Amino acid sequence: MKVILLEPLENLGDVGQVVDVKPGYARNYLLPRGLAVLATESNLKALEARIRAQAKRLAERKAEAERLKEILENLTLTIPVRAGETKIYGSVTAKDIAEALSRQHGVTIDPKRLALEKPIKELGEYVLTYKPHPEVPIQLKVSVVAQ
Amino acid sequence: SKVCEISGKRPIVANSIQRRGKAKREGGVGKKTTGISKRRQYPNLQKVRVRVAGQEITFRVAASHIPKVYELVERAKGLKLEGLSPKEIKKELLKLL
RNA sequence: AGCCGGUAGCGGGCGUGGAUCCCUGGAUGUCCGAAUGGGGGAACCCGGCCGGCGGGAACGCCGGUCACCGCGCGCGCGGGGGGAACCUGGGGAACUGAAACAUCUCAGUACCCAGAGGAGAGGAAAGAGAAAUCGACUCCCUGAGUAGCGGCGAGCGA
RNA sequence: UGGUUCGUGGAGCCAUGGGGGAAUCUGGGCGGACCACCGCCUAAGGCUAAGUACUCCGGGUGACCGAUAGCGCACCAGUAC
RNA sequence: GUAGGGAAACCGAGUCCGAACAGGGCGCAGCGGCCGCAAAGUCCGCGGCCGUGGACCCGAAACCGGGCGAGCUAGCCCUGGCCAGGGUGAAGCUGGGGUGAGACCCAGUGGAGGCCCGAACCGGUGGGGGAUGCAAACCCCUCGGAUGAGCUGGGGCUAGGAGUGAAAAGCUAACCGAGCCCGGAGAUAGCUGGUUCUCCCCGAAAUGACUUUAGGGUCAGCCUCAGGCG
RNA sequence: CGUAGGGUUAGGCGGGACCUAAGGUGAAGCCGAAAGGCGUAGCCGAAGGGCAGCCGGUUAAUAUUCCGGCCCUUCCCGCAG
RNA sequence: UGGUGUUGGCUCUUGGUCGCGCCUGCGUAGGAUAGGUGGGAGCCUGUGAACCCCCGCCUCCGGGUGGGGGGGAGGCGCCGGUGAAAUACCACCCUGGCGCGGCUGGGGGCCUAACCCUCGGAUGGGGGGACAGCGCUUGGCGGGCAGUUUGACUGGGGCGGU
RNA sequence: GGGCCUGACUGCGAGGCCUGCAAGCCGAGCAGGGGCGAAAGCCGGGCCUAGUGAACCGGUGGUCCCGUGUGGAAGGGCCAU
Ligand SMILES: [Mg+2]
Ligand SMILES: [Mg+2]
Ligand SMILES: [Mg+2]
Ligand SMILES: [Mg+2]
Ligand SMILES: [Mg+2]
Ligand SMILES: [Mg+2]
Ligand SMILES: [Mg+2]
Ligand SMILES: [Mg+2]
Ligand SMILES: [Mg+2]
Ligand SMILES: [Mg+2]
Ligand SMILES: [Mg+2]
Ligand SMILES: [Mg+2]
Ligand SMILES: [Mg+2]
Ligand SMILES: [Mg+2]
Ligand SMILES: [Mg+2]
Ligand SMILES: [Mg+2]
Ligand SMILES: [Mg+2]
Ligand SMILES: [Mg+2]
Ligand SMILES: [Mg+2]
Ligand SMILES: [Mg+2]
Ligand SMILES: [Mg+2]
Ligand SMILES: [Mg+2]
Ligand SMILES: [Mg+2]
Ligand SMILES: [Mg+2]
Ligand SMILES: [Mg+2]
Ligand SMILES: [Mg+2]
Ligand SMILES: [Mg+2]
Ligand SMILES: [Mg+2]
Ligand SMILES: [Mg+2]
Ligand SMILES: [Mg+2]
Ligand SMILES: [Mg+2]
Ligand SMILES: [Mg+2]
Ligand SMILES: [Mg+2]
Ligand SMILES: [Mg+2]
Ligand SMILES: [Mg+2]
Ligand SMILES: [Mg+2]
Ligand SMILES: [Mg+2]
Ligand SMILES: [Mg+2]
Ligand SMILES: [Mg+2]
Ligand SMILES: [Mg+2]
Ligand SMILES: [Mg+2]
Ligand SMILES: [Mg+2]
Ligand SMILES: [Mg+2]
Ligand SMILES: [Mg+2]
Ligand SMILES: [Mg+2]
Ligand SMILES: [Mg+2]
Ligand SMILES: [Mg+2]
Ligand SMILES: [Mg+2]
Ligand SMILES: [Mg+2]
Ligand SMILES: [Mg+2]
Ligand SMILES: [Mg+2]
Ligand SMILES: [Mg+2]
Ligand SMILES: [Mg+2]
Ligand SMILES: [Mg+2]
Ligand SMILES: [Mg+2]
Ligand SMILES: [Mg+2]
Ligand SMILES: [Mg+2]
Ligand SMILES: [Mg+2]
Ligand SMILES: [Mg+2]
Ligand SMILES: [Mg+2]
Ligand SMILES: [Mg+2]
Ligand SMILES: [Mg+2]
Ligand SMILES: [Mg+2]
Ligand SMILES: [Mg+2]
Ligand SMILES: [Mg+2]
Ligand SMILES: [Mg+2]
Ligand SMILES: [Mg+2]
Ligand SMILES: [Mg+2]
Ligand SMILES: [Mg+2]
Ligand SMILES: [Mg+2]
Ligand SMILES: [Mg+2]
Ligand SMILES: [Mg+2]
Ligand SMILES: [Mg+2]
Ligand SMILES: [Mg+2]
Ligand SMILES: [Mg+2]
Ligand SMILES: [Mg+2]
Ligand SMILES: [Mg+2]
Ligand SMILES: [Mg+2]
Ligand SMILES: [Mg+2]
Ligand SMILES: [Mg+2]
Ligand SMILES: [Mg+2]
Ligand SMILES: [Mg+2]
Ligand SMILES: [Mg+2]
Ligand SMILES: [Mg+2]
Ligand SMILES: [Mg+2]
Ligand SMILES: [Mg+2]
Ligand SMILES: [Mg+2]
Ligand SMILES: [Mg+2]
Ligand SMILES: [Mg+2]
Ligand SMILES: [Mg+2]
Ligand SMILES: [Mg+2]
Ligand SMILES: [Mg+2]
Ligand SMILES: [Mg+2]
Ligand SMILES: [Mg+2]
Ligand SMILES: [Mg+2]
Ligand SMILES: [Mg+2]
Ligand SMILES: [Mg+2]
Ligand SMILES: [Mg+2]
Ligand SMILES: [Mg+2]
Ligand SMILES: [Mg+2]
Ligand SMILES: [Mg+2]
Ligand SMILES: [Mg+2]
Ligand SMILES: [Mg+2]
Ligand SMILES: [Mg+2]
Ligand SMILES: [Mg+2]
Ligand SMILES: [Mg+2]
Ligand SMILES: [Mg+2]
Ligand SMILES: [Mg+2]
Ligand SMILES: [Mg+2]
Ligand SMILES: [Mg+2]
Ligand SMILES: [Mg+2]
Ligand SMILES: [Mg+2]
Ligand SMILES: [Mg+2]
Ligand SMILES: [Mg+2]
Ligand SMILES: [Mg+2]
Ligand SMILES: [Mg+2]
Ligand SMILES: [Mg+2]
Ligand SMILES: [Mg+2]
Ligand SMILES: [Mg+2]
Ligand SMILES: [Mg+2]
Ligand SMILES: [Mg+2]
Ligand SMILES: [Mg+2]
Ligand SMILES: [Mg+2]
Ligand SMILES: [Mg+2]
Ligand SMILES: [Mg+2]
Ligand SMILES: [Mg+2]
Ligand SMILES: [Mg+2]
Ligand SMILES: [Mg+2]
Ligand SMILES: [Mg+2]
Ligand SMILES: [Mg+2]
Ligand SMILES: [Mg+2]
Ligand SMILES: [Mg+2]
Ligand SMILES: [Mg+2]
Ligand SMILES: [Mg+2]
Ligand SMILES: [Mg+2]
Ligand SMILES: [Mg+2]
Ligand SMILES: [Mg+2]
Ligand SMILES: [Mg+2]
Ligand SMILES: [Mg+2]
Ligand SMILES: [Mg+2]
Ligand SMILES: [Mg+2]
Ligand SMILES: [Mg+2]
Ligand SMILES: [Mg+2]
Ligand SMILES: [Mg+2]
Ligand SMILES: [Mg+2]
Ligand SMILES: [Mg+2]
Ligand SMILES: [Mg+2]
Ligand SMILES: [Mg+2]
Ligand SMILES: [Mg+2]
Ligand SMILES: [Mg+2]
Ligand SMILES: [Mg+2]
Ligand SMILES: [Mg+2]
Ligand SMILES: [Mg+2]
Ligand SMILES: [Mg+2]
Ligand SMILES: [Mg+2]
Ligand SMILES: [Mg+2]
Ligand SMILES: [Mg+2]
Ligand SMILES: [Mg+2]
Ligand SMILES: [Mg+2]
Ligand SMILES: [Mg+2]
Ligand SMILES: [Mg+2]
Ligand SMILES: [Mg+2]
Ligand SMILES: [Mg+2]
Ligand SMILES: [Mg+2]
Ligand SMILES: [Mg+2]
Ligand SMILES: [Mg+2]
Ligand SMILES: [Mg+2]
Ligand SMILES: [Mg+2]
Ligand SMILES: [Mg+2]
Ligand SMILES: [Mg+2]
Ligand SMILES: [Mg+2]
Ligand SMILES: [Mg+2]
Ligand SMILES: [Mg+2]
Ligand SMILES: [Mg+2]
Ligand SMILES: [Mg+2]
Ligand SMILES: [Mg+2]
Ligand SMILES: [Mg+2]
Ligand SMILES: [Mg+2]
Ligand SMILES: [Mg+2]
Ligand SMILES: [Mg+2]
Ligand SMILES: [Mg+2]
Ligand SMILES: [Mg+2]
Ligand SMILES: [Mg+2]
Ligand SMILES: [Mg+2]
Ligand SMILES: [Mg+2]
Ligand SMILES: [Mg+2]
Ligand SMILES: [Mg+2]
Ligand SMILES: [Mg+2]
Ligand SMILES: [Mg+2]
Ligand SMILES: [Mg+2]
Ligand SMILES: [Mg+2]
Ligand SMILES: [Mg+2]
Ligand SMILES: [Mg+2]
Ligand SMILES: [Mg+2]
Ligand SMILES: [Mg+2]
Ligand SMILES: [Mg+2]
Ligand SMILES: [Mg+2]
Ligand SMILES: [Mg+2]
Ligand SMILES: [Mg+2]
Ligand SMILES: [Mg+2]
Ligand SMILES: [Mg+2]
Ligand SMILES: [Mg+2]
Ligand SMILES: [Mg+2]
Ligand SMILES: [Mg+2]
Ligand SMILES: [Mg+2]
Ligand SMILES: [Mg+2]
Ligand SMILES: [Mg+2]
Ligand SMILES: [Mg+2]
Ligand SMILES: [Mg+2]
Ligand SMILES: [Mg+2]
Ligand SMILES: [Mg+2]
Ligand SMILES: [Mg+2]
Ligand SMILES: [Mg+2]
Ligand SMILES: [Mg+2]
Ligand SMILES: [Mg+2]
Ligand SMILES: [Mg+2]
Ligand SMILES: [Mg+2]
Ligand SMILES: [Mg+2]
Ligand SMILES: [Mg+2]
Ligand SMILES: [Mg+2]
Ligand SMILES: [Mg+2]
Ligand SMILES: [Mg+2]
Ligand SMILES: [Mg+2]
Ligand SMILES: [Mg+2]
Ligand SMILES: [Mg+2]
Ligand SMILES: [Mg+2]
Ligand SMILES: [Mg+2]
Ligand SMILES: [Mg+2]
Ligand SMILES: [Mg+2]
Ligand SMILES: [Mg+2]
Ligand SMILES: [Mg+2]
Ligand SMILES: [Mg+2]
Repeated sequence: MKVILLEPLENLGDVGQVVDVKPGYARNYLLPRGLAVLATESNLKALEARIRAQAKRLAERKAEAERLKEILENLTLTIPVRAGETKIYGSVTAKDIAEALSRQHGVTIDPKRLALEKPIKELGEYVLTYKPHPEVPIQLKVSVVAQ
Repeated sequence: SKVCEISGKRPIVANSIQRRGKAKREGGVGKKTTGISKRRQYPNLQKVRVRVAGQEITFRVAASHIPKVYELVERAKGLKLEGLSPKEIKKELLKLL
């Protein structure tokens, strides 16, 4: 008897997979405990239309992030600070870069996503990955400068 | 030993035909009937308990039509069944037949 | 143009201003009965609720209303029981016949039960069966005691 | 197992209590095992007058009875008993 | 009906068996001077007899179906009632005796028991009577039980291949080895009985063969009528 | 016996407007081709439980019923505690 | 009482079957232990050679085959001895065996959730448990019951005889 | 007693015996292909009379007659047992 697993069960199959088991197993264990649903043709489309819709929201992330990988990687965030020789008196944070990428260049950005543990305490030209979506990591060139 | 609530399968009357002899096809003289008496053949009636709208509903159903019960439950997902009694849920289930 | 049934009599009345009487509709219709407020040994008993009557609160009477089940969004529509045979469906004998008897016959008859109606069933081809064909179903005639079935017996019979 | 003329017969067809268990016309069922060929027909939803049956009832008519007959009852009979 | 023969294919005044052109089986056929007329055959009436049906009529013992009965009787269940009087005198108890203590013995008290005698009541042993009875089971005398497995009132349940039975196949409404009613039904009866005006002619058989046959049948024999032959 | 006329008087007697017994019926529930079979509660079910009237007089015919004497029960309303 | 439906889970263990690793194959003759038909006139070695010895396995008593170490580059065929077929190498399959898997047949054990019993509590706990019950089907026992049968002749019938 | 042999024939069959039926019995002759005999001829089991069993149902060999729209097949028929 074909069923659609609602959960991944050991040596049975992965959630949402169509497996074949014995009638009594499905009727007196799986279906009563919510572990699987009858692989009827009706909800076999319900499975299909989730496989379909979930792939749609995901490829929309990988093609909205791509447009955000075009704006960045094709510009530079110049950041003016007060600096002595090379060490900065303050510090430039990811929050600073975000609030900097706001007013300048127009793009608002999520600070918590940027890859930067400690605040930048020296001048220079940095390459900071953004990661708005895995496998789509945006390399941002940010130039810390003085005055 | 009664009526399938899904199919309407009913106890039917059958003859029990006792035969002796070698069949003509086996090269024998032929089959002889040493007795014919009525008997009943029953549906393979079984209990199927399922939960619908929180309540527990029992069907008396021939084995042949056991999946037809679970279908009626799926078809009952789109019904305003909440708060009804089991006797009322059953009537709604069978109405969908 | 007589009349107050059969039914005369007693004692009283009615009708050409149309009686009696015949037809149609309406009103009244105790109690029991599917009987259905509840109970019950049918035609009896005993209640709730609302309204009325009596001096009426206790008591009693009058009118209304109150069973169960099904269906539909507490309220509605429906159901119940009956009917001479006729009909369909669900069950279903035996004597008898076979000059014994068991298969077979009697017979899907008698009968029980459910349901139906003035009829019931059936009915618009997943038909027939050889006609290069017919064209729902029902019913009658015929086909035909044919084809066949059958302890290939008795018989059964498209 | 039943139905049919068919009583297991070469036993198809129609129905179905049990088990198994499809397809959507290039699908399917049938023409008496079965196979091929050639034809016929569209199952698994429902309804449908009329022609047919009966006679509690009403009328008409008898080479039907005439009170031991004719209905069990011509009469206060499904009564008396 | 006009064509038959063959299991059939098939052939046809023929056909089948067969190698046969053999032989055999089964088949094939009007009067007068065209018409009458007689005729295949067929239709209808009428009569005899046969088949089917209850089939000449009356009659079982039985079998089956559906109901109706435990107001009789059997058992159980519930709830009430009844059993004069007398006799016997268990256990226990107490006192006395006894013993180391006891067992146990004796008296008194006591009031047990499918105990005894005997009415009511329940029975029905032997005899007589009765025998178209007073009575479809009674009467007289006698006799059994009578605190028990006792009797009994009322209210209930169990039924027909079923009940109930301290068991007799007893009883289940005055006949129970399978109740009663209605139905199948006009069961069936190779058996018994019965079968209705008159006259006239003829006129048997009771044998043989075969038969789950022997007092029943089929055929033959014997009777009768019609046609024909002579 | 025939005809006719008359005769049966209840809060307390018996039954019911109370209770339950076997048993019957039977919401819930279970079972059976149909008919129907069961079924805890509940209901019905008495000669068992419960519950207040004795004595005398009177009629041709009734009397714990009518009457007389002396008693008693329940229900309703009111008063007081 | 077998099969099967209601009837499921895990494991162990034997059985059967395919998938895969595979390894196994003994005459006269012939290197030696030749499974068979093809492909075959070459493959092989830093994917370290001729061979030294420790390890299982296969031993028809020759060995064969698998590791490991040393050493660390040559070895077998084509030819011919040779037999019915004759050799390095690469496929298909054959024998039999083993291991991982399918998929099932039995068996043993355990589980729980169908099903059954039960518990003032019940979408639950407890016990039994895929058994039992029940449906279809197979064979069997079966006067508990049912329908019947149980011949004739005959100095009556029975018995005997026929 | 011996020799050669298979007539212990196939296809029929005039005519009869017996006889309730159904059976039982005897059979010359014609044809086919034979055996023996020089031949005439005999030969269709056995000197004769008992040594047997109707139907139905089925087996086997042959036949190639039927074959459920058609070709086949299933299954029948016929001859023999
Ligand atoms: Mg059977
Ligand atoms: Mg056969
Ligand atoms: Mg055959
Ligand atoms: Mg037969
Ligand atoms: Mg069940
Ligand atoms: Mg279940
Ligand atoms: Mg089925
Ligand atoms: Mg199935
Ligand atoms: Mg009058
Ligand atoms: Mg007057
Ligand atoms: Mg007058
Ligand atoms: Mg007028
Ligand atoms: Mg009127
Ligand atoms: Mg009134
Ligand atoms: Mg009424
Ligand atoms: Mg009423
Ligand atoms: Mg009532
Ligand atoms: Mg009022
Ligand atoms: Mg008032
Ligand atoms: Mg009123
Ligand atoms: Mg009222
Ligand atoms: Mg009704
Ligand atoms: Mg009706
Ligand atoms: Mg009606
Ligand atoms: Mg019918
Ligand atoms: Mg019905
Ligand atoms: Mg029937
Ligand atoms: Mg009927
Ligand atoms: Mg019966
Ligand atoms: Mg019979
Ligand atoms: Mg008869
Ligand atoms: Mg007859
Ligand atoms: Mg008859
Ligand atoms: Mg008979
Ligand atoms: Mg007879
Ligand atoms: Mg008899
Ligand atoms: Mg019979
Ligand atoms: Mg019949
Ligand atoms: Mg009738
Ligand atoms: Mg009409
Ligand atoms: Mg109709
Ligand atoms: Mg249509
Ligand atoms: Mg004809
Ligand atoms: Mg018939
Ligand atoms: Mg006809
Ligand atoms: Mg079938
Ligand atoms: Mg049949
Ligand atoms: Mg046949
Ligand atoms: Mg058939
Ligand atoms: Mg059949
Ligand atoms: Mg079918
Ligand atoms: Mg079916
Ligand atoms: Mg098509
Ligand atoms: Mg197709
Ligand atoms: Mg079909
Ligand atoms: Mg077919
Ligand atoms: Mg057809
Ligand atoms: Mg055909
Ligand atoms: Mg068709
Ligand atoms: Mg269609
Ligand atoms: Mg219709
Ligand atoms: Mg019309
Ligand atoms: Mg109509
Ligand atoms: Mg009509
Ligand atoms: Mg008419
Ligand atoms: Mg009339
Ligand atoms: Mg007359
Ligand atoms: Mg007259
Ligand atoms: Mg008279
Ligand atoms: Mg009369
Ligand atoms: Mg007279
Ligand atoms: Mg009348
Ligand atoms: Mg009369
Ligand atoms: Mg009369
Ligand atoms: Mg009278
Ligand atoms: Mg012929
Ligand atoms: Mg001839
Ligand atoms: Mg021939
Ligand atoms: Mg001739
Ligand atoms: Mg003429
Ligand atoms: Mg004529
Ligand atoms: Mg005759
Ligand atoms: Mg008749
Ligand atoms: Mg008659
Ligand atoms: Mg007659
Ligand atoms: Mg009988
Ligand atoms: Mg009998
Ligand atoms: Mg009987
Ligand atoms: Mg009866
Ligand atoms: Mg009694
Ligand atoms: Mg009694
Ligand atoms: Mg008592
Ligand atoms: Mg007592
Ligand atoms: Mg008592
Ligand atoms: Mg006493
Ligand atoms: Mg005494
Ligand atoms: Mg005494
Ligand atoms: Mg006493
Ligand atoms: Mg004393
Ligand atoms: Mg004492
Ligand atoms: Mg003492
Ligand atoms: Mg004493
Ligand atoms: Mg005493
Ligand atoms: Mg004393
Ligand atoms: Mg005693
Ligand atoms: Mg005594
Ligand atoms: Mg005594
Ligand atoms: Mg007394
Ligand atoms: Mg007594
Ligand atoms: Mg007495
Ligand atoms: Mg007595
Ligand atoms: Mg007695
Ligand atoms: Mg006596
Ligand atoms: Mg005496
Ligand atoms: Mg006596
Ligand atoms: Mg004397
Ligand atoms: Mg006497
Ligand atoms: Mg005497
Ligand atoms: Mg007597
Ligand atoms: Mg006496
Ligand atoms: Mg006496
Ligand atoms: Mg005495
Ligand atoms: Mg005495
Ligand atoms: Mg005594
Ligand atoms: Mg005594
Ligand atoms: Mg006494
Ligand atoms: Mg005593
Ligand atoms: Mg007692
Ligand atoms: Mg009593
Ligand atoms: Mg009693
Ligand atoms: Mg009583
Ligand atoms: Mg009883
Ligand atoms: Mg009873
Ligand atoms: Mg009864
Ligand atoms: Mg009986
Ligand atoms: Mg009976
Ligand atoms: Mg018996
Ligand atoms: Mg009995
Ligand atoms: Mg007794
Ligand atoms: Mg009676
Ligand atoms: Mg009696
Ligand atoms: Mg008696
Ligand atoms: Mg009798
Ligand atoms: Mg009897
Ligand atoms: Mg009987
Ligand atoms: Mg009786
Ligand atoms: Mg009746
Ligand atoms: Mg009859
Ligand atoms: Mg009779
Ligand atoms: Mg008879
Ligand atoms: Mg006569
Ligand atoms: Mg004479
Ligand atoms: Mg004779
Ligand atoms: Mg004979
Ligand atoms: Mg004989
Ligand atoms: Mg004889
Ligand atoms: Mg005899
Ligand atoms: Mg004799
Ligand atoms: Mg006889
Ligand atoms: Mg004769
Ligand atoms: Mg003569
Ligand atoms: Mg004659
Ligand atoms: Mg003559
Ligand atoms: Mg008087
Ligand atoms: Mg007076
Ligand atoms: Mg008073
Ligand atoms: Mg009272
Ligand atoms: Mg009251
Ligand atoms: Mg009451
Ligand atoms: Mg009560
Ligand atoms: Mg109910
Ligand atoms: Mg009941
Ligand atoms: Mg009860
Ligand atoms: Mg009450
Ligand atoms: Mg009461
Ligand atoms: Mg009382
Ligand atoms: Mg009382
Ligand atoms: Mg009282
Ligand atoms: Mg008093
Ligand atoms: Mg007076
Ligand atoms: Mg008096
Ligand atoms: Mg009085
Ligand atoms: Mg007073
Ligand atoms: Mg106060
Ligand atoms: Mg079994
Ligand atoms: Mg199973
Ligand atoms: Mg366990
Ligand atoms: Mg557990
Ligand atoms: Mg459990
Ligand atoms: Mg356990
Ligand atoms: Mg099982
Ligand atoms: Mg089976
Ligand atoms: Mg069996
Ligand atoms: Mg036996
Ligand atoms: Mg017997
Ligand atoms: Mg019989
Ligand atoms: Mg016999
Ligand atoms: Mg016998
Ligand atoms: Mg016999
Ligand atoms: Mg005899
Ligand atoms: Mg003798
Ligand atoms: Mg003699
Ligand atoms: Mg003698
Ligand atoms: Mg004699
Ligand atoms: Mg003998
Ligand atoms: Mg010689
Ligand atoms: Mg010789
Ligand atoms: Mg020679
Ligand atoms: Mg002759
Ligand atoms: Mg003869
Ligand atoms: Mg002879
Ligand atoms: Mg012979
Ligand atoms: Mg010759
Ligand atoms: Mg010759
Ligand atoms: Mg010659
Ligand atoms: Mg010669
Ligand atoms: Mg010659
Ligand atoms: Mg000759
Ligand atoms: Mg000889
Ligand atoms: Mg000789
Ligand atoms: Mg001889
Ligand atoms: Mg024979
Ligand atoms: Mg026969
Ligand atoms: Mg035959
Ligand atoms: Mg043949
Ligand atoms: Mg042919
Ligand atoms: Mg054909
Ligand atoms: Mg072909
Ligand atoms: Mg042909
Ligand atoms: Mg062929
Ligand atoms: Mg053939
Ligand atoms: Mg023959």
